[PDB]
Amino acid sequence: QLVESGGGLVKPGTSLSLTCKASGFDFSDNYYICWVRQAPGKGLEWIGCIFTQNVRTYYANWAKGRFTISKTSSTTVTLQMTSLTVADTATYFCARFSDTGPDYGLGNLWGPGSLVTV
Amino acid sequence: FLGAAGSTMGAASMTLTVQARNLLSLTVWGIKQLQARVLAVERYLRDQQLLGIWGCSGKLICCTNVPWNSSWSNRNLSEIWDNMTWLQWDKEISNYTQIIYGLLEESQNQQEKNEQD
Amino acid sequence: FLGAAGSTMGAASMTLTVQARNLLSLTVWGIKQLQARVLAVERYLRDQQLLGIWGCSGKLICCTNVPWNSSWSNRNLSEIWDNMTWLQWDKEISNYTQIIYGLLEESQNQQEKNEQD
Amino acid sequence: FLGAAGSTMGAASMTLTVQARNLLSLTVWGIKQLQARVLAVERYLRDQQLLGIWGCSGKLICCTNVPWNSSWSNRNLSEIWDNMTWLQWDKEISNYTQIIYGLLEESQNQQEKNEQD
Amino acid sequence: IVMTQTPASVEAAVGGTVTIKCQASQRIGSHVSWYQQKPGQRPKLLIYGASNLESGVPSRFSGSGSGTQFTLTISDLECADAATYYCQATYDPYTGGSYGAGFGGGTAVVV
Amino acid sequence: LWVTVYYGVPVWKDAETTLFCASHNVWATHACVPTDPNPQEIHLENVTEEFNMWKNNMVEQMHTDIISLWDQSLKPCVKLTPLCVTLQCTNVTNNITDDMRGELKNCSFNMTTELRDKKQKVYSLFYRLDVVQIKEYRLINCNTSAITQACPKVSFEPIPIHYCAPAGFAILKCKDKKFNGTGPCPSVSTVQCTHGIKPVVSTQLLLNGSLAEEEVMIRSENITNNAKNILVQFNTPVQINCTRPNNNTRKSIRIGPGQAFYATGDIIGDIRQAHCNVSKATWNETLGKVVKQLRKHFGNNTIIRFANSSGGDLEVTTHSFNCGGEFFYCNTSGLFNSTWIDSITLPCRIKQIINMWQRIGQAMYAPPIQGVIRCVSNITGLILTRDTTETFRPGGGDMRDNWRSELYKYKVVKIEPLGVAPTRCKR
Ligand SMILES: *[C@@H]1O[C@H](CO)[C@@H](O[C@@H]2O[C@H](CO)[C@@H](O[C@@H]3O[C@H](CO)[C@@H](O)[C@H](O)[C@@H]3O)[C@H](O)[C@H]2NC(C)=O)[C@H](O)[C@H]1NC(C)=O
Ligand SMILES: *[C@@H]1O[C@H](CO)[C@@H](O[C@@H]2O[C@H](CO)[C@@H](O)[C@H](O)[C@H]2NC(C)=O)[C@H](O)[C@H]1NC(C)=O
Ligand SMILES: *[C@@H]1O[C@H](CO)[C@@H](O[C@@H]2O[C@H](CO)[C@@H](O)[C@H](O)[C@H]2NC(C)=O)[C@H](O)[C@H]1NC(C)=O
Ligand SMILES: *[C@@H]1O[C@H](CO)[C@@H](O[C@@H]2O[C@H](CO)[C@@H](O)[C@H](O)[C@H]2NC(C)=O)[C@H](O)[C@H]1NC(C)=O
Ligand SMILES: *[C@@H]1O[C@H](CO)[C@@H](O[C@@H]2O[C@H](CO)[C@@H](O)[C@H](O)[C@H]2NC(C)=O)[C@H](O)[C@H]1NC(C)=O
Ligand SMILES: *[C@@H]1O[C@H](CO)[C@@H](O[C@@H]2O[C@H](CO)[C@@H](O)[C@H](O)[C@H]2NC(C)=O)[C@H](O)[C@H]1NC(C)=O
Ligand SMILES: *[C@@H]1O[C@H](CO)[C@@H](O[C@@H]2O[C@H](CO)[C@@H](O)[C@H](O)[C@H]2NC(C)=O)[C@H](O)[C@H]1NC(C)=O
Ligand SMILES: *[C@@H]1O[C@H](CO)[C@@H](O)[C@H](O)[C@H]1NC(C)=O
Ligand SMILES: *[C@@H]1O[C@H](CO)[C@@H](O)[C@H](O)[C@H]1NC(C)=O
Ligand SMILES: *[C@@H]1O[C@H](CO)[C@@H](O)[C@H](O)[C@H]1NC(C)=O
Ligand SMILES: *[C@@H]1O[C@H](CO)[C@@H](O)[C@H](O)[C@H]1NC(C)=O
Ligand SMILES: *[C@@H]1O[C@H](CO)[C@@H](O)[C@H](O)[C@H]1NC(C)=O
Ligand SMILES: *[C@@H]1O[C@H](CO)[C@@H](O)[C@H](O)[C@H]1NC(C)=O
Ligand SMILES: *[C@@H]1O[C@H](CO)[C@@H](O)[C@H](O)[C@H]1NC(C)=O
Ligand SMILES: *[C@@H]1O[C@H](CO)[C@@H](O)[C@H](O)[C@H]1NC(C)=O
Ligand SMILES: *[C@@H]1O[C@H](CO)[C@@H](O)[C@H](O)[C@H]1NC(C)=O
Repeated sequence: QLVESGGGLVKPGTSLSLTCKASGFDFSDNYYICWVRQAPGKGLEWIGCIFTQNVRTYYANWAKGRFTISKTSSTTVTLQMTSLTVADTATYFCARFSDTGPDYGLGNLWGPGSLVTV
Repeated sequence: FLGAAGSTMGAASMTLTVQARNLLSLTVWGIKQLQARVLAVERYLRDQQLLGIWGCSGKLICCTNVPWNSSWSNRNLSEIWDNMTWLQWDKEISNYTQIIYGLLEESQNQQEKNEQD
Repeated sequence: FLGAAGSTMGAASMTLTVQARNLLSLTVWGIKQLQARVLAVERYLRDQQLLGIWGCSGKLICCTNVPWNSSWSNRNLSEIWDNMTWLQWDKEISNYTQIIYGLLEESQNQQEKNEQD
Repeated sequence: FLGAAGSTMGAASMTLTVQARNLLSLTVWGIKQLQARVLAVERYLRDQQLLGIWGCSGKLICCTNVPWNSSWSNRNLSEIWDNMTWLQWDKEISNYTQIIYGLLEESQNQQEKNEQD
Repeated sequence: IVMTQTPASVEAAVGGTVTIKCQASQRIGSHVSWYQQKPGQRPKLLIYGASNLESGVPSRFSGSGSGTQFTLTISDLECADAATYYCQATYDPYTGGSYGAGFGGGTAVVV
Repeated sequence: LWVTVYYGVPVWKDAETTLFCASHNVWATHACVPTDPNPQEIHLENVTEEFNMWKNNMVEQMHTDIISLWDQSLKPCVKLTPLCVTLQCTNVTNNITDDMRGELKNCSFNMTTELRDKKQKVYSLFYRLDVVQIKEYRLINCNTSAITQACPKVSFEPIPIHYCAPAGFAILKCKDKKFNGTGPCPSVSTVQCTHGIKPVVSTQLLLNGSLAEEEVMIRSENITNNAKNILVQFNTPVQINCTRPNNNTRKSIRIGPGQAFYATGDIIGDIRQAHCNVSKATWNETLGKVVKQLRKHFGNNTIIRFANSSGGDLEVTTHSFNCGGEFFYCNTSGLFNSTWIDSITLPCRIKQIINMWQRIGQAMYAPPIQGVIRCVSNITGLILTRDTTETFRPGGGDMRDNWRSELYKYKVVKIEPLGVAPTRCKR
């Protein structure tokens, strides 16, 4: 149901806003939406997360000052890159982490992702 | 300023200068401050008196003349200094505190003084 | 917890760990407790300060650099340590306390420090 | 009882036994005395705690393991001990107090203990 | 800011068993999830916490762990069930939040 | 091996000590230790510790100190004993709406002047909730307790305070999202002082507190035991706008040498009823979240019904709201009216004779405030009680259950720096 967009080939030194939407869902529920990166040939890397009822965010230390996360429409979120370099070429995914017991660990809804090439 | 943050006794024994300093550091909220200051002083002095009587004054680490009695523990030093949190250790031998302290006092009064004069 | 119970100075000098510990150990009966706690602390610290300045800190028995002046007594050590109660002794030389204490301070400041630096 | 009366650091370092003792020495003028006694005790103990942690307890003069960093002064010992009033000296290097004190604590905890055990 | 993974690469015969292991730099209770990523695809969730499978996940997948030591056992390996497996800390011991907070892995499981 | 003594060991045990206040207002006191502008928080890696908000003695200290301050601050004020006189009193009808008929009365009486041999005839407009019919009226509590007016210069604003441990002690904070009232949590940090807590006094709806960060939290002892209160902490605020629309004036009446009574004066403009406006859509979403979380303990298909209130006195059945120094008792019905399987206007009453922490034996008179009051607050949580279908309704109780909602994160411990371990060394 999560669908990423805003990707494509961009030039080094620019900024970039990626977005995704939840088709069929309002985000006004107990959810975390997280952005995860995967450069080709590499494993999955955490960028940061947004809690949607109360907008609060958390970031990977490496991402601080490079990425910001925000919510816009009730059904959409965005990831904004403050600058891009060639090392940031990667697949980007948004995913929803649902509520189980003491843990919002139900990372079972992932979008297909989108590619960003720099 | 506290340790025992996953810090086993070996590592924990090296942070003693921090925890050792935060021990001293007529309205409703007036008289209470006076009472609280007196309490902080009282606790500080009680610990200093024990270090004094055992000959550990001025030290963070103090080796003494009291041998370790095996009835006090079920572990090797190679097990506790590397695997146990200071906090866990203190709980495990808490019921022997008064034994050790009495032995430490005798180990000074007699062994280092009555027998040295 | 007190001695001097027929205990001559020799024997009495060995019980010092007990007497040394019982020194520290807005209603009508409220404010009085606060005042009493402060008094107990004050006395404790005054004695510790004297031991500190004389170089006797941390010890129950302290030999110093001040020679005994015969003008202070009319007895041999062989007479007082075996026949006199600590309490009797303290009364007999009470009028020289301030002399001895001043000498003890000089015996440190100069002899163990200004002359050692 | 105070010095720094034209007394340069050399001479001033010898009068320490006097200044070191005058540190400890529900009506309107009732509660105030209780509060004042508590304050006097508090200051005394804070200085004693620092001497303890630096290994200077029981001493008036304490040589340590911290080297003098030349960034802390613009004078030779031959100039300050003979020409400067203790009071002038303390003002001239007052902004380095916290540096020196932190170094003094490490110079004990590690150098005299963690490395000696 | 918590997980590391160590096996790197493992090969097995069809019908065999492999295991992989992760460690946490900080104690995180039972808060470790596991993922299966096939080449060219978004990842699939296999495990919620150290001991709980997601419905739809074959019973041949199982695991356990606590504190800082976590493992995944994959038995009865099916032919061509090749994937990269990952660990995620779902608990952040510093901020107190309980959400995916640090991810890592790489197993190259080939059958 | 030999005994080695270590000093400054990082060991702590549970403890109860008094706490310091750190930070003219009735509670602020202005005799607190200035706070640290750059306070430290020290994270403890690999530390799991047990907290219990229902047995937390910090709650008891907040309660005891705030009550003691209430009296220390309001004790040296003018007594109103001379007003316990038969009053002659009739209804205010000159310019009122229907909602206010019988709400205000124009009372007049014979009272002491600066000289004890002379009397004056004075009047004041009283709220219905402050008088008892014997046209002859008595003030409420002239048959129960002495009434003292609050000093007009004293502010009742809930200015926050911080609690600080004495040296030798520390406060542990549970930094754990989704942590309920009791049990161990894996995320602990050490602080010397607490976050600032506003001494807000209210019933039924908790105002201007902290918010939950991930989900609405439902904290209670037992849950299944319906004799206990449920504290519900919202993760989002609900904004509530309260007003007292009448433009009031006040009079200063000497009641003898050195003292004066603050009487109400005349009303400027028309007379309307006080009320609070709760945003409607916001309130509906907020309860939907509360319900989804309540179901975790009652069943996924269990009906959750919200009722207005139990029967009882104003302190129980209405919302208690103190703003500007004025005391409001709001209807709080229509907010809790659903089964779960614009703005809401809450009519509100005003009362000047207050019996609060000391339920009997003492009363305080709230002097009038001139002009018009508008007050905007954050609803941060609910106090609920419980009765196929579960029924919940607004509750109340002593203030301790409201104040503990800001202290559930803290525990007081003592430091025990001296201890031993076996080593391969000897003296
Ligand atoms: C919840 O928090 C809000 C925000 O702090 C509190 O509102 C504040 O209430 C005070 C007292 O009524 C207002 O102060 C007064 O302002 C007028 C001028 O408009 C002045 O003449 C008075 O002497 C007094 O200083 C303050 O302005 C107001 N703040 C805002 C932003 O409106 C509210 O009272 C708290 N809720 C509860 C129940 O305590
Ligand atoms: C009280 O005084 C008597 C003597 O007047 C002490 O009795 C003697 O004590 C010594 C040991 O120091 C023994 O060797 C003698 O045999 C005892 N004399 C007799 C007649 O028994 C007595 O010890 C003193 N009390 C205390 C507590 O020291
Ligand atoms: C005040 O300062 C004067 C100098 O400016 C000091 O006087 C000299 O002291 C030394 C001993 O340290 C003597 O040898 C000199 O002969 C003195 N000079 C003169 C002109 O007499 C004086 O001692 C200082 N005061 C104090 C108390 O130290
Ligand atoms: C919390 O516990 C973990 C182990 O359960 C500690 O992590 C190890 O620390 C040692 C150093 O003492 C390293 O050599 C290991 O590589 C670490 N393990 C892992 C998986 O990274 C951790 O240090 C403890 N926390 C603290 C503050 O001591
Ligand atoms: C009601 O809640 C809002 C949201 O938490 C409060 O506004 C925030 O206040 C903090 C400072 O404490 C600021 O850093 C945020 O930027 C503010 N956020 C927004 C959206 O304004 C507001 O102060 C609360 N009102 C009351 C009376 O407590
Ligand atoms: C409570 O009062 C606030 C203002 O203090 C109201 O919010 C404002 O509404 C107007 C439109 O009428 C907007 O232009 C302002 O920008 C809003 N201000 C803020 C801070 O949001 C709010 O609607 C009132 N609530 C209720 C239930 O009546
Ligand atoms: C809770 O709501 C019910 C239903 O409205 C109240 O019962 C009656 O409500 C009508 C108005 O619709 C009043 O005119 C009656 O006087 C109410 N009955 C009684 C016995 O008072 C009920 O009172 C409400 N409870 C509370 C505490 O507000
Ligand atoms: C109250 O009564 C007085 C006369 O004693 C009158 O002047 C005043 O207008 C009345 N006030 C109201 C609100 O009726
Ligand atoms: C005052 O209020 C009572 C109660 O509603 C009513 O019976 C009485 O008639 C009213 N008096 C006047 C003058 O309106
Ligand atoms: C004041 O006292 C007189 C005594 O004759 C009485 O008639 C009158 O009603 C009283 N007035 C008030 C307002 O109580
Ligand atoms: C005061 O009068 C009211 C009349 O309703 C009564 O209920 C109350 O009990 C009385 N107070 C006392 C202390 O008797
Ligand atoms: C709080 O959580 C613990 C488990 O960590 C559980 O045993 C306890 O019952 C919970 N409290 C309530 C009121 O349900
Ligand atoms: C409540 O809403 C009404 C309109 O329905 C408005 O006239 C009134 O002023 C509002 N009150 C407050 C306190 O916002
Ligand atoms: C609240 O208002 C309703 C009218 O909708 C009324 O019937 C009820 O008695 C009022 N409740 C309280 C506690 O004042
Ligand atoms: C509760 O809802 C009914 C409609 O189902 C409405 O008639 C009633 O007035 C509401 N109660 C309150 C207190 O608003
Ligand atoms: C409030 O929730 C109920 C279901 O419990 C729904 O029928 C109603 O339309 C909702 N109202 C608003 C304003 O969202």
